[PDB]
Amino acid sequence: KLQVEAIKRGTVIDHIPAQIGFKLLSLFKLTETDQRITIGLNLPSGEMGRKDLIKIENTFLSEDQVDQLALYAPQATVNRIDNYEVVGKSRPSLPERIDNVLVCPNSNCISHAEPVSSSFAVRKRANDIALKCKYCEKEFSHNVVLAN
Amino acid sequence: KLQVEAIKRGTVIDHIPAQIGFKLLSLFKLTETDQRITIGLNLPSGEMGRKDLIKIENTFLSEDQVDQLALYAPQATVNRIDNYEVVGKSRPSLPERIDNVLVCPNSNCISHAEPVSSSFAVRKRANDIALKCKYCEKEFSHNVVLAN
Amino acid sequence: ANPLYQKHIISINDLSRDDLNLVLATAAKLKANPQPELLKHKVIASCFFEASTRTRLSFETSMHRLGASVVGFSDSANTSLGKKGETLADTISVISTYVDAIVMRHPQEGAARLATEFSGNVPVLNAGDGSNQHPTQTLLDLFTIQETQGRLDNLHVAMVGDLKYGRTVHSLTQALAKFDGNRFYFIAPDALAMPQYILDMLDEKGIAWSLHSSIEEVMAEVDILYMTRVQKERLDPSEYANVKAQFVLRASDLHNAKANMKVLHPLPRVDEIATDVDKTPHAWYFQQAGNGIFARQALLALVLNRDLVL
Amino acid sequence: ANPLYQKHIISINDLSRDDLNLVLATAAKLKANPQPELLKHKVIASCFFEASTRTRLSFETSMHRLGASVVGFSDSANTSLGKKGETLADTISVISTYVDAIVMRHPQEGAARLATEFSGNVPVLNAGDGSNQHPTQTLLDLFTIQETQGRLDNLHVAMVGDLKYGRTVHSLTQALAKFDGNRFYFIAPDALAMPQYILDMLDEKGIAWSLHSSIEEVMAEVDILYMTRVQKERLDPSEYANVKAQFVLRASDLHNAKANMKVLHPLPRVDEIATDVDKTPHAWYFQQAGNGIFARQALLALVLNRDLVL
Amino acid sequence: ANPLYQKHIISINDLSRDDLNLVLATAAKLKANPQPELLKHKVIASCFFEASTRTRLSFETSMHRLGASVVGFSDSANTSLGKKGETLADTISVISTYVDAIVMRHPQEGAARLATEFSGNVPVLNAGDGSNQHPTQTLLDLFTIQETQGRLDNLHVAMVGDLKYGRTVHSLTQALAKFDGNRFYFIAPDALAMPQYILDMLDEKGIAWSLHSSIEEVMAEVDILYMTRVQKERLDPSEYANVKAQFVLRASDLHNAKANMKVLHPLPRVDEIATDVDKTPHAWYFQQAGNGIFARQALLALVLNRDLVL
Amino acid sequence: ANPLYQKHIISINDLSRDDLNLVLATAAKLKANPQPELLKHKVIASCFFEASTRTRLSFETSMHRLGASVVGFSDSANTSLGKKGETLADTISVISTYVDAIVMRHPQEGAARLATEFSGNVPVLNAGDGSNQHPTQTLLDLFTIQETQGRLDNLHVAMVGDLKYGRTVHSLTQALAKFDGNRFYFIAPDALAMPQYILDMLDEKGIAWSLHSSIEEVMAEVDILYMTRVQKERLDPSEYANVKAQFVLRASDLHNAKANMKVLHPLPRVDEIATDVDKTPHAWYFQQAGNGIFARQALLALVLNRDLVL
Ligand SMILES: O=c1ccn([C@@H]2O[C@H](COP(=O)(O)OP(=O)(O)OP(=O)(O)O)[C@@H](O)[C@H]2O)c(=O)[nH]1
Ligand SMILES: O=c1ccn([C@@H]2O[C@H](COP(=O)(O)OP(=O)(O)OP(=O)(O)O)[C@@H](O)[C@H]2O)c(=O)[nH]1
Ligand SMILES: Nc1ccn([C@H]2C[C@H](O)[C@@H](COP(=O)(O)OP(=O)(O)OP(=O)(O)O)O2)c(=O)n1
Ligand SMILES: Nc1ccn([C@H]2C[C@H](O)[C@@H](COP(=O)(O)OP(=O)(O)OP(=O)(O)O)O2)c(=O)n1
Ligand SMILES: [Mg+2]
Ligand SMILES: [Mg+2]
Ligand SMILES: [Zn+2]
Ligand SMILES: [Zn+2]
Repeated sequence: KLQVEAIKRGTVIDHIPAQIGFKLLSLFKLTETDQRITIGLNLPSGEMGRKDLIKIENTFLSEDQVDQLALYAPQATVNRIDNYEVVGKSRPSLPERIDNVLVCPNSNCISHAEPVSSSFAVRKRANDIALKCKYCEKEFSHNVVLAN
Repeated sequence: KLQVEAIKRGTVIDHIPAQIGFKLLSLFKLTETDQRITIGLNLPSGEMGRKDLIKIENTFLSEDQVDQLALYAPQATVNRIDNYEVVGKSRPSLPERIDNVLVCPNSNCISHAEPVSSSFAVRKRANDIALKCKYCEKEFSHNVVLAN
Repeated sequence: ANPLYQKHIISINDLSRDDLNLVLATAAKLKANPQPELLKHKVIASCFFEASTRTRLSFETSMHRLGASVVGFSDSANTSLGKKGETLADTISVISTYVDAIVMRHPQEGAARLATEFSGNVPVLNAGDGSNQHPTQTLLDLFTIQETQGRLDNLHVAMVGDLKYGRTVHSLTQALAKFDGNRFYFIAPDALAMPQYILDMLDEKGIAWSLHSSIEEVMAEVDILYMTRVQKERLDPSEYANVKAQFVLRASDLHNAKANMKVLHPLPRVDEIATDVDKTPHAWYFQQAGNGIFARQALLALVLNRDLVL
Repeated sequence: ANPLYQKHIISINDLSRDDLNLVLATAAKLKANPQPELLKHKVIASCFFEASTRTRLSFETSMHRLGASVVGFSDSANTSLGKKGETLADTISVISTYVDAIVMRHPQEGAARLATEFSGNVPVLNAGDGSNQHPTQTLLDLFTIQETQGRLDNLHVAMVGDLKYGRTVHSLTQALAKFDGNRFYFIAPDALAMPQYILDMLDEKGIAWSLHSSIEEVMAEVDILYMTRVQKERLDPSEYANVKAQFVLRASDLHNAKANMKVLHPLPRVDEIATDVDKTPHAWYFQQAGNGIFARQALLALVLNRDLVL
Repeated sequence: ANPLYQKHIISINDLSRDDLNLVLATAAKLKANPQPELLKHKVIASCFFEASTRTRLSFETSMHRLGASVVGFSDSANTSLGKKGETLADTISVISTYVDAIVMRHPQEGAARLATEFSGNVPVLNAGDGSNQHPTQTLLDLFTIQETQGRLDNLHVAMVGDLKYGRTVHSLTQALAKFDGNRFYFIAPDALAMPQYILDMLDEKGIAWSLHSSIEEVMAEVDILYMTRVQKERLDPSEYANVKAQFVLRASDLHNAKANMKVLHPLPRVDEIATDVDKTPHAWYFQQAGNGIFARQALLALVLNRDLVL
Repeated sequence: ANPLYQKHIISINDLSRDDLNLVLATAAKLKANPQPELLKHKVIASCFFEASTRTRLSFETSMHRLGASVVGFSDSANTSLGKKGETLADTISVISTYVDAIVMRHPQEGAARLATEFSGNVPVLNAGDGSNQHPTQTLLDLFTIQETQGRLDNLHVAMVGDLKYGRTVHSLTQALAKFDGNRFYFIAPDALAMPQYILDMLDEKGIAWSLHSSIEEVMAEVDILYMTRVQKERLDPSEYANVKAQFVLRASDLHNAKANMKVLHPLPRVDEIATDVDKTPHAWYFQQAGNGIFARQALLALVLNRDLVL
């Protein structure tokens, strides 16, 4: 029945929203490996209607790595597979910091011209997420940071 | 077999070199669609040892679209699928022109930060491909253009 | 003679609704039927004390389309040194012995008005005086609105961007307020809101206006979307980053737009309007710029030629 | 060693109340008993990528009062080989092989923090990074407040002028909010109001603040009147002419001031404080500037010396 | 209509031998019989984003000789600041609503080509785009050669100087290679040799060329001596001193020159041609410059006037 | 006294192998055991007629590490009274009455040598004279080579980049040629080849050198990989885009590098060395820069002090 068949061992990231799967692959450099990767984009979903799905064999993610998905796929389910068994499920939790992947919206921030990784402090607000740049110390809505 | 199951209708790009599949996805914006997409990366191959594989349902490529693959996946097989059957096979050949995806290496070229699509005439020269910018009229080895 | 013959053109607030209509009607005529020799043997001064390439080329092109000769300069090089202790008064007293009309742009408010007091019988046309007036920009804007909407009354007009410091939106608002039934929507960050004195003027005339945080709130009912530039130099870059989303327009924002709706911008539009808007039938900022030629011709013709143009 | 030994001094946000008290105690001690050879044989880089004569002279004087040697530059838009092309990262990687500490001022926010990532074991002291931090100005301000008021808690502090764009008032407010029972009066044109994120910070700590239209509302209660400069270059000249009235201080405004009350101003003052204030016992902006020497001395001493022999 | 009516003139490589002949034939006609009203009521933009006084005066003079009006500017003042974030695309989209043709010079390669994609039905003529093309220089060069030699085929053409970086010699070589039987001599320091891609093009077409260390080697067989400027700024001054003798011409060098031989130089010639050459019958660089007028008139006429000139 | 006592330091061509060894031995000693009061009461002029921040800071730091005082200037196109008009001769005649030594950098070749003719008994140290000499850069390079390799003879040295215009590679090659058994690899675009006069010098001493198209040809054999910057401003942008490939270094290029191998670069590096090289044990360009302090200290100490108490 499954278009992208079951795997023996590794990680399956399920319940990724449409138009986010490819983004995850890019941002987190998931395809820079020799391990077998199988991907479904715009698959049907009961919970979600439609979804993306990423499988990476013989590869596992730390809780912190799973948490780095929070901003892009808050309802993702990260499945740890072994011997064709789901041996663990987890959901991303909003982490305390987000490194490398975001770009500071302050055009005068030193981060832009320079050999450093972006870094943001994360705090949840009532209707959005506030992201504070390590370098310029300005705090922006996640909606501003993610818009680029 | 088939980790990534057969589709009923659409296009299957087979025999993509390893570490080129994701690049094709990025460059040609292939995932910017609501059609179901399935992908295998680092799959075993009889012909190639390993390969990448991209399936895009209800989507077909012109001969000219197939040719844009030539620089990245010269031995690619582009399969047309209808009612679960392979109806056509094509391999890309060198196009006479490559638009949008390349970046002129001439830093003084007007193409940078102007609202135009990049464009290069393609000229074969025994070994390498020579690429001539539509704008600055400078010609570079394809290795130089692909480097950035 | 026509009502504007030998008149100075300094401020939108000195121009009546009848004057504005007369300029627009003359502009339509010259657009339909060129008169390339109307101002033959006139010499006009193009005096750009402050540089403004787009505005200057537009104006000089207008002079040539009517067959006039042009002399002039562009400074903003002698910005406050080299630029003499010689008064503007003296400069105008001299130049007004040379030419038949003076078109001038200047960094200080009131410069064109001062010029008229030393120009004798030589008319001066204000091409912009600091943050005060820019009446020919307003005239090309009105002409563009009139052409695309069929009228200057009973319109739904949205203005977006730097409403606080935009001399061009202040003037367009004053001009449209000379007509009846117009409805305004002001979309701006709090730090850049339409000034109270403009609001007071509308309230005094019983003209409806409302404030809105985004374009999407009113997209479905606007006939004119007049966008302005937010110059970064006044704002903190982080502040600019935080508010820019609400004064930026892209093609997808236009989904529910009326079929007649036109997007205007006095230019440059670099940040505010995405290039994907350019191909929509709503993009009208370049046509707007083109109409500068006809508005400026009309003005030159009316001021320098006694009889109405046919 | 002391808690500040070999630490970077980048942001007031990184300094605890104890840190601040330690710098201030050390500044008082050096002011009473100078140690002109404490930093003998140390070489300190004075790196003003952005020119700031007053701040640079103050800092370099502090270096010499402790006996240290100084090398450095102050940069217009140009100095030499590497810059324009080479990264700040590489510039710091090099200079940090030369010197025992780097004092740096830079036009981009975050520049000092980035420097810490390339300076190895060389401490970086932020003399100003764009509109972000200026922690040593804040330390000299706090030292002056503590010296004149005898405390940093339970104060009535008025802040007047451009509260929106003043990085020094933001930082001073954050620092004072590390202490207890302080109450704030903000007196600013609506266009230059203290930012909401500062107000939110104060609200979360239950620190009282209120807005006022003029300093006379609160003069009788004020312990510290902290004036800032209006960044008039951001403002329209007419607007700047309209605001300045409620934010200009004269000697007559001080008639019901408490005996202990001091007027502070990070300088330059040009319009904000009339020269007639200078003679009153309340004028303390020059003494404040002189205190920069002791606050900056204390910082260099603490960062570069393990133990405070007094 | 004539083959070049309403065509853009961007690159020598887009112009056929027939096009080149047509321009030259038109140039000869206008030289023999002026048509001072041919472009009456046309307005042409002279857009010198990069300043070039000699080229601009030449072009504007050509516009006036056909009776056209001119508007324009010359920058190289706003070199990379002040010069806006406004795209060249937008500038051209605007200017193309004003004028009937755009003549432009720009420091970036491809600028004129980009212009054509935003100019609508307004033709653009390339007055030079960085190190890429300068087709009207090549057209005046070819006209001058044709006039003095009676033909553009079977010539012995020497090119001397900076063959590596001279856009003008690259283009003249490409143009002459569209004709038959031409023989090239390239005299240049090794560091400044004619690029391989030009050599490959000649080999592909079976065209003979040879390299020579000095002018004297071939003086007796050349019909055209085309000298170019060696700009010092690329070379070390000591290096410049060491090679300059081989690309410098003086009257005594001409002893064995053919009677028909002409010396050409796109100018300025300050170092390369000694003033004692000026009075020889071989000096033809000023006449060459004069022919710029007729070549540029011919182009403007062909592009803007439907019918061939008689 | 020591052989360098009161000697001018102008050219690597004036320094024998023994001289070089003495500076290097002295630098090692001061690095191990600093003498912060050796030059107490000396005043040294830091005269940067040509600005060079990195070199100036390095030199002035060296002066302070020996306890000397410093006066000086760094000159854009302008400083003050005399210059522009007065001769370098007169400028030196004056300054040499003030100070105990002059360190000078200047845009014209020979400027330091001329200074020695007017400085009386005041030693001149050349910090760079146009495209001629930069002997203290060469001394710090040699010191770094000797410190990392344990010797200056029997080395395999690759030089990569702009070998034609790099005064520092020319000087380093001359200096290394004073030692025995060294072998050179030159990796450069044909347009930027090591000059013939350098190759002739090596040939006359029977010193082996060979050209290579890429560093991979010789990586396994290399002891020192000395990278230089490409003077891209001399090159056409397209040409510069075409060359850089074979002359850009990344971490992956170092896979078969010997354990002892160091990458050196006089800096700034911008394009030549990828930041990923920085973490490898081979990256030594920052340590190299730090060594400038000891080489420059050794020079000042030897020139200004008769006897090396260690
Ligand atoms: O491992 C998988 C999972 C799912 N799919 C494909 O995705 C679609 C859904 O298959 P699911 O198995 O995920 O259904 P579901 O009810 O569990 O969905 P959720 O609410 O949890 O989101 C089906 O079309 C299936 O073929 C795979 O191809 N492979
Ligand atoms: O549609 C496909 C094709 C192939 N694969 C997977 O790829 C691997 C190879 O399966 P193949 O079917 O491609 O074998 P092949 O001999 O035809 O390979 P080529 O030489 O043509 O390159 C197998 O592991 C298979 O499961 C899919 O998952 N889906
Ligand atoms: N050997 C396996 C087992 C599971 N999976 C995938 C299929 C699902 O996409 C995901 C989770 O498996 P479940 O059996 O738990 O599917 P559920 O729908 O029941 O779990 P959920 O509620 O999280 O959707 O892992 C897999 O690729 N290979
Ligand atoms: N309904 C189908 C049928 C085929 N395919 C895929 C499988 C192969 O990866 C590719 C080509 O199908 P073939 O059956 O032709 O496989 P071959 O190995 O025979 O062809 P080739 O020699 O080109 O590899 O298309 C598919 O996705 N869905
Ligand atoms: Mg499920
Ligand atoms: Mg197969
Ligand atoms: Zn930031
Ligand atoms: Zn290009």
